[PDB]
Amino acid sequence: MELTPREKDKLLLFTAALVAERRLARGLKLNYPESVALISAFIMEGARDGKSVASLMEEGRHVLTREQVMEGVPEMIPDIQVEATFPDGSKLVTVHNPII
Amino acid sequence: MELTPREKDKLLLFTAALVAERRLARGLKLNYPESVALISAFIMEGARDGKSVASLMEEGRHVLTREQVMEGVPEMIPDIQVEATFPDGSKLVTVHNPII
Amino acid sequence: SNISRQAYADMFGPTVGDKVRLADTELWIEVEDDLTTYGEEVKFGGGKVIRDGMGQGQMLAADCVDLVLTNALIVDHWGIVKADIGVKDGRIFAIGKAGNPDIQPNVTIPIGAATEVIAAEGKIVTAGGIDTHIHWICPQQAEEALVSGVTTMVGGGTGPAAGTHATTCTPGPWYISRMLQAADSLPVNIGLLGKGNVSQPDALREQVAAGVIGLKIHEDWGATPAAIDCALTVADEMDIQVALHSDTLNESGFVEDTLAAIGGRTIHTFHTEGAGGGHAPDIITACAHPNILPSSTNPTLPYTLNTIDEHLDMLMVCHHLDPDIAEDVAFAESRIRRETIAAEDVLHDLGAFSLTSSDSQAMGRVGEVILRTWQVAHRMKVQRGALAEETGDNDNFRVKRYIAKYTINPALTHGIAHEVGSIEVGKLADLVVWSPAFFGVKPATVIKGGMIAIAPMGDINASIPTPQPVHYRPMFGALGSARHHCRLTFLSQAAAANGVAERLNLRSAIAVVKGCRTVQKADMVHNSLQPNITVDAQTYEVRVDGELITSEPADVLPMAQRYFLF
Amino acid sequence: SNISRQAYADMFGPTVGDKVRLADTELWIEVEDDLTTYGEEVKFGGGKVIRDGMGQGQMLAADCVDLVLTNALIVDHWGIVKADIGVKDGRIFAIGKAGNPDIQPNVTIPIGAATEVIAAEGKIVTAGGIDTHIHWICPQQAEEALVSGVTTMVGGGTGPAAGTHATTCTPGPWYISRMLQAADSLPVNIGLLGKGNVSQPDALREQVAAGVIGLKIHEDWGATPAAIDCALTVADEMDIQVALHSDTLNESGFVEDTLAAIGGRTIHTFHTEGAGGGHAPDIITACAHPNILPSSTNPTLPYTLNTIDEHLDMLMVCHHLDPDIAEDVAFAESRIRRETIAAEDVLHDLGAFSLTSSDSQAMGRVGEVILRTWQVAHRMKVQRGALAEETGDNDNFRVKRYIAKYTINPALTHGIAHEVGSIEVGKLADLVVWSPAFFGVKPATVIKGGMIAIAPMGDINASIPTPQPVHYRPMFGALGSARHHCRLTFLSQAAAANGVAERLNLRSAIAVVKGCRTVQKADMVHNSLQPNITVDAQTYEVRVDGELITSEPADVLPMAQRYFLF
Amino acid sequence: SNISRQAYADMFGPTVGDKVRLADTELWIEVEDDLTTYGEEVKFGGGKVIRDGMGQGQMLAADCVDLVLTNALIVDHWGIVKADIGVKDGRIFAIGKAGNPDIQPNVTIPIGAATEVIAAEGKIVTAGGIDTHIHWICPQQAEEALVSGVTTMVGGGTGPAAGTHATTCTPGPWYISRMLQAADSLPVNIGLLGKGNVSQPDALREQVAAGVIGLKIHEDWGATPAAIDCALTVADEMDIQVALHSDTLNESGFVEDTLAAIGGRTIHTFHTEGAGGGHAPDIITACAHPNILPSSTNPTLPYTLNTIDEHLDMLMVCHHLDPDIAEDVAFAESRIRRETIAAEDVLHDLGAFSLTSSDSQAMGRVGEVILRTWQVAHRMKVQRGALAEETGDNDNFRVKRYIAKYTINPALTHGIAHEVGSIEVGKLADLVVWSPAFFGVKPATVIKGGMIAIAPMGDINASIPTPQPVHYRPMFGALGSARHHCRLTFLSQAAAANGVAERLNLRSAIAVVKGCRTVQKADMVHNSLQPNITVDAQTYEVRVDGELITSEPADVLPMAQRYFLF
Amino acid sequence: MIPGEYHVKPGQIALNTGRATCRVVVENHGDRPIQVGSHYHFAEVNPALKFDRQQAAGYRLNIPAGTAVRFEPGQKREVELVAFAGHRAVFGFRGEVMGPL
Ligand code: NI
Ligand code: NI
Ligand code: NI
Ligand code: NI
Ligand code: NI
Ligand code: NI
Repeated sequence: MELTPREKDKLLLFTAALVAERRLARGLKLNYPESVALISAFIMEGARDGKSVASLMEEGRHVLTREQVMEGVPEMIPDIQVEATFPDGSKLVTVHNPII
Repeated sequence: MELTPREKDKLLLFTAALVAERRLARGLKLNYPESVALISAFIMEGARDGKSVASLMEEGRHVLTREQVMEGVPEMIPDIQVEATFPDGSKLVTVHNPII
Repeated sequence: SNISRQAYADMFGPTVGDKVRLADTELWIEVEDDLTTYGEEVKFGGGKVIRDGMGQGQMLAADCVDLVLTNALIVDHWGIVKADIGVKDGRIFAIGKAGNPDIQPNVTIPIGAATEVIAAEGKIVTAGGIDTHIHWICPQQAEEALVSGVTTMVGGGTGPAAGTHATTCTPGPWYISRMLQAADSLPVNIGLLGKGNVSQPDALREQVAAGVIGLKIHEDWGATPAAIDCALTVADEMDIQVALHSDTLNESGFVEDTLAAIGGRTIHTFHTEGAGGGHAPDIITACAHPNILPSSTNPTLPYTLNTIDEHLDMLMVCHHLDPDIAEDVAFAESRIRRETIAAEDVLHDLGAFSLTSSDSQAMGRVGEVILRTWQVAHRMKVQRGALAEETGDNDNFRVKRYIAKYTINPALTHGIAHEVGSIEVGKLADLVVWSPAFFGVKPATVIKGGMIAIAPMGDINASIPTPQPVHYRPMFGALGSARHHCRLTFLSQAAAANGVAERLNLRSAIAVVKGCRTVQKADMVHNSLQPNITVDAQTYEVRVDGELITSEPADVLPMAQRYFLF
Repeated sequence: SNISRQAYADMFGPTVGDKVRLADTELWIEVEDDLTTYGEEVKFGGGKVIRDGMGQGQMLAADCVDLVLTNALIVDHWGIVKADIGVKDGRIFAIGKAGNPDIQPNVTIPIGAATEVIAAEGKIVTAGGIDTHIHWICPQQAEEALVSGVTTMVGGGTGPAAGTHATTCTPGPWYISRMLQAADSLPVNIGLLGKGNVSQPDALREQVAAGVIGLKIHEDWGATPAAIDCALTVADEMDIQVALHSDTLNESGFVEDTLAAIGGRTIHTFHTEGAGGGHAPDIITACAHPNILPSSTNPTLPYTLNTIDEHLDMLMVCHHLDPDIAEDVAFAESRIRRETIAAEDVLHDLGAFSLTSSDSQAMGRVGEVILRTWQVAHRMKVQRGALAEETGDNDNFRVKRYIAKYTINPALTHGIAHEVGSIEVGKLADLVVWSPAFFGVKPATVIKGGMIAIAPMGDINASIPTPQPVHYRPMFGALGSARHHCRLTFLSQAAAANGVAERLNLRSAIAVVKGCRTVQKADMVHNSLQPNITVDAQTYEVRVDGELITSEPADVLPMAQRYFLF
Repeated sequence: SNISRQAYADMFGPTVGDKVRLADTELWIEVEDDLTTYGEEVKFGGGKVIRDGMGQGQMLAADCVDLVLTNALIVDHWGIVKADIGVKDGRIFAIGKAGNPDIQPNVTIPIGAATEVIAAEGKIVTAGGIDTHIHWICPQQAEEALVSGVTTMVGGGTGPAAGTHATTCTPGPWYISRMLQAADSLPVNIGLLGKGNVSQPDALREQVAAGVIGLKIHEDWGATPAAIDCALTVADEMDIQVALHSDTLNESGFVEDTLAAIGGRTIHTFHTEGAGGGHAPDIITACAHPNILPSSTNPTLPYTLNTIDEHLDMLMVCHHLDPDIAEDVAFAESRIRRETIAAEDVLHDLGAFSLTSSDSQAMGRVGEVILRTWQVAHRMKVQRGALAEETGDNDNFRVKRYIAKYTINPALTHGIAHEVGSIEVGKLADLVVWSPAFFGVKPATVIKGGMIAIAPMGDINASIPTPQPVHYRPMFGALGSARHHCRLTFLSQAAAANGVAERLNLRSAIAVVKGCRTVQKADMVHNSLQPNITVDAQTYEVRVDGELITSEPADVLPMAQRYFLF
Repeated sequence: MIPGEYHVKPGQIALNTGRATCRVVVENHGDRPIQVGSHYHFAEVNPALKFDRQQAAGYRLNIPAGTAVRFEPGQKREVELVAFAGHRAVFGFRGEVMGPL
């Protein structure tokens, strides 16, 4: 595989997201770290699929709503950022006010 | 996310448990590390749900039976301990003789 | 010109009169003072103020600070104020108004070409915490503690050995020398405690001369009146502190006998409530004395729904007790008492207990000293309302009283307050930057000796430091020689004189302890109450002046599930 | 006897006339020369050639090389040739024919008992990359850069502090000393840049005397004509380089005023295209001058479909800009221009831009300097065809022109080319081994100072080093004292003379910079074009000799999704 | 009073006559002796024995031990006994009865204030393993080996280079010096092997004078009679050991020619069975000679169902062989023989093969030397029953014979037995603590030089060290200067005299090898059989005294799937 | 409940009080935008900005610290200046004073 440090680091994000994903499935209101990991992982898969940066900046605001997260959580996340390999290389996706 | 060292450490427990979980699903008799990881992960999710320490100390003894693990495994685990964030902070759950 | 207060806060952080909520608790602080000159605040960035000829001067390095923390909201035992902080030579230079004297008024902290900038507008800055109850079971504890905001760790141990699992003792010259050398590798200030349980003074003197800054008296090694007296005699002659974990079994006598053996000499009582150890069931009465500096370990802070259930088994493992041996289990219900556990929280709120500590991996959580201290303050506000000392509609006084518990008081108790423990000029620059929403839980920046040692860090390959995953990673202040230069290894005056540092070839900066015998309960900042406290031998009820002291167990706590992944 | 060319390539790697595809790009290199004697190639293994009396001689250590890279395909600015590489005393000894002179002909690189062997048949070997635009935000960047094939890192910073987030500056004597000490812990050659924004010369001289090898002029600290002139005056007297990030706001003047302040003195212009900073919208015109050494930062290389969308927000975070403050956002569309972004790619292809760099975690990707440089070459071949300089049906010239951008040119620009930057005898042995299918993306071996410092490594407990999981892990060259011996810390001539190394007790090898004032655009290998370039103030169109310079955005790029897990 | 044997075992561990099962194997040990005085056992904990005036004395540090391992069940080549172990100055002080002479009888190991305690009741304690066949392919191997219970690693290499992938050689003065420096960073005792393949003596002498403690003769570098004779001549004059991997191809002669070249001089034969290398198909006959110290590498131990299938490909990768080149593959079935693989297991059981080793990442598993040795003992008990030397109904003798294979015999073979290799007074305190259920698989504690270097460790933030996840983490003995003080770098007598340690500025303790030429087969503890062994040239059948030697392949093995996650 | 929320009291802050100020009409005669910072010595701004440089001597923009005023090409506007304090020594910018005043 020849995994570089950055690829191994992202495995940590992916795994953190598996945790949140299961908790949401049980119907729990997600906390701060769970919310960030869940939305971040979503974006990385979007880049893998070949979606554009512009599309993801929008789609990322519709992953979790205010009623699926704990109180105060939406305000603790004014934005979310993550980079991934798009067909045209690494790019940064910034999602402003992801939880509404 | 601002993951502290202890949160990242627990991701190792979670992942170890995903391994055991799949093997049990295939119908294999779990070994020592698989058993510990499976029961430990169960307890952490219990705390996430808001279950009390007292409840988990009991429920943890009904995750795996003597017929779902390899010979000698129950005797290699006189108890299992794990801490997690309950609604009232970190607490220690000790499950005595988890496998019967 | 003019600017609205709201827009002003969004730009430079809150000012006089503005209140800020501490994390998700019910504690609110209010800015008591602002040292700036409105319209002359220094701000860094493109087209901002800190630029040549403007907010940055023409002075040489010797005439300006190395690091400036701009627009910081300081929360310390002495005040909650807005100001710039200047750091020079690894020490706190000034708390005032930074800028360029050439064009700006009231500049007390000069910024020049040699000045680095940390933007603290909107953040709370505090001194680094000090945990004086560390069991050196593993080296990984230092990183865990540093990430939580604790910059100094005092304790004893040699690693995962039975003696260390149970007690804070680094036994003898060889192990002390070995741990002093190992300490250079750790990113926190460190001081070791030796085994004080012996009735032959020379065996203690050797340990002090070898480098320990204190002696731990522990019942597992025999906390007898003879051993106690011996340790205190040597402590009195070498100016080191004694930490006590008394005779729970009442084998050599009761609490009054131990107190008698102490004989009015200065001593730090560990986990004074008793669950962590001490005369059953009344070791808590020790906080009534003037020569006793009392502290709590963290698993009992604060009293919650799961506290009791959890403790019964934790006790066994720590002290190598046998659940089958009746005598080893009978003293469980004698050591774990709902009555004293509930009272402890109140005694902290009143200032009867002056310190908080961990008791790392031996009935304590190394990364939760700061976190739990604030949870107690929250629960006490909720249950008891404002303190008699409060002024105004804020919790400022309660905040100063509690922050002192893990900062200045531990420093005073162990004779290291001349070096660390608070944000005062001349002290080592061990600072912690917090975003208000994560105060006491997850730090934005941890500064050691003037260099950032650890901080949350995003994707290393990213175009900015903010992309996920963001988790705590070691910085330059935690690297090799830069680390040595930014940390302190505390030595006893005798060890320092004997040339221990040169002989062991220690690489870090050296500090010496002093003033351990002269400190008393009255010297503990905002926590000097000596209550007329009693414990009922049968019911275990705690009473102060005859009134019952108690509290209710929390079902949910702030700084808990909203912040942690597990 | 005789052997077919195909079987020969499978055994010893390609030879004269054979072509090789670079990763999954459209670039093809062709072996220009082969220094071997057919039938006398050295090969290692059981029953192979390198054995006592055969391909290995009887000479003493002083008479043979320490390490030999057999059958390597060298790709350097001077040629693409097949040869053995000899390494002795941590430096490149010879490029020739290895073996035993006792029984083999034309041996120039003697192999003896003291000779280690690295089999490079079928691999491409290049010099280690050099990134001269590093923001020391975190120490983890060094590992990331090393894994990508970059062995020297020049920049400034003190860690995750606002000043460093925005600028490549290690402010003052104290922070410089601290970073010089921290550098010993990192597995890459390092040189620091100080803060050059001051109008008082002595404040700069102190920094140079403290150890920096250059001064960074940054608009965030005030890039005024006064500051610029001051930094260049000191640069001229101390033989250090100046790196510029000009006044984007046109606050003190336009690009022509900055150019005037420079006054024909040597200077390295960072991110000359402008998106990363510089006079809006024409800082790009700087590449027309003889005293200007121009470089690009990587997020704009090459122009793709998502480039623009991505940049708007990245700008804000790096420079501490406010998206609510109109003035802080109005200069976004002034800084991010499709027109200049598209032109940059072409200017690189023509040799007008001579260097590529990262701008690590401050609008740049530390592990993508090499990767993106090749992506630009690919896209330019695809869009513009062969260069006027090409000979034969290969892209050999375009390959030499682009490899020089992150190897020799950065070395020449910062006065360290006497030590590193290319595979030439006498230079430090910083080499990178690549399998052709992973060229520019994931290295097979990274050699520092003659020792492997990092490489892909499989299961540690496996019976061979190849079983999964295979990921990059630190090797012996990255360990303690072996590391010190295999890395260089570059000092300014003044610091070296002042005994800075001895005073700070630096453990690594020391190298001194020289020749920073004498280098000019004409000295940049294969990249010396000084075009008559103009930028339309309104439309932002870039024109050279009146002709419009532009390119099309890529939808898909090689060295991307086929190689990365995320 | 009186106590039942069962309750006694649960409290202090088993005593004389009690048997204990080794992990999940069929091997049972029986306590041969107990050095305690019943009722006077020392136990640590609250209210236990080791307390001031009781089990702890009043003596000074010089008069008591630094560390005591209480109630340990020692398993060593000399006996399986119950006793306390005293450790002082990093070395084994005594094996006896610990306590306080003031009130207890028969105390030989005094406990004082300066004494740390490790509770070993119920645990098995052994010397640290010694692997003399390490290929330094990556530094990560040291941690892997340490976790398995191996505390000394002897071998050669420079990292992931072809020469090291294939052979245990650190070629020449420069690489030797570099590896000696890198060794200070590793938590295990280390000794290097140089490349012994040369016919010019001075080329070897330089390497020995540079620091190697042995010379590796490997066929990949040419294992000719000339090279062999040269290496042995120098070995004889410098008192260093020679490790041989003979001519598999029979290119220079057959096994009898190699044996002739050796000429009765002392030599260690690596992987004597042959699969790992050596004259095909009879290198195994070497174990019949008095000057030959034979060892096995681990992938062939023990013979199982998947052994053969697995080997065919493993061979190729290690030695850089081509699966397409007929000659490179034809010698696969010549090197991998079911016949010799099966015989090896029996020869170990009989004491004809005296050592076990890994052959790390070059046809061997670094973390499985101890594990596989016990698997062979198990399989041999199962197939052959009790050894002729057994007494009583236990496997005590078979246990002493096998433990000697990876402890004392390797130490004797390489001239380091004066420092390590067994639990005897005066030897370095490299000890390993095992819980009986995990014996040979996962250690409870690994002690290096008197300090715990690695151990399983639970949640760092937990209230006790036991909560999950529990995995191996580095301890204080593996940290910086404490590490240097607790490890040894073995040097040749010449290197030591030449001041190599001072010149390279090595920080760890130095030990010198001696007695490498004088050891012979008869000196190998419990493994001195010199059988009249023959190998049929055609059938490959192994015969001793004409009788066929063979065994059956295991389908399932203990110490396998019950303990590992993957 | 919002973790770390502020409770800013309502009102306004008066900036740079008690200091001399003056208004100046400024026009951008250049063909590229010019943005000026709060603490920059106005008399030494980009030469393309036309105004009474003599009046703006020792003055800076009377705007909140860290903000700026942008001038698009051809833009004309009146700005308010506030006098430098401290030692009133100007060093840097375009190097026109390099000393007191
Ligand atoms: Ni205690
Ligand atoms: Ni404790
Ligand atoms: Ni820039
Ligand atoms: Ni930059
Ligand atoms: Ni071999
Ligand atoms: Ni080998």
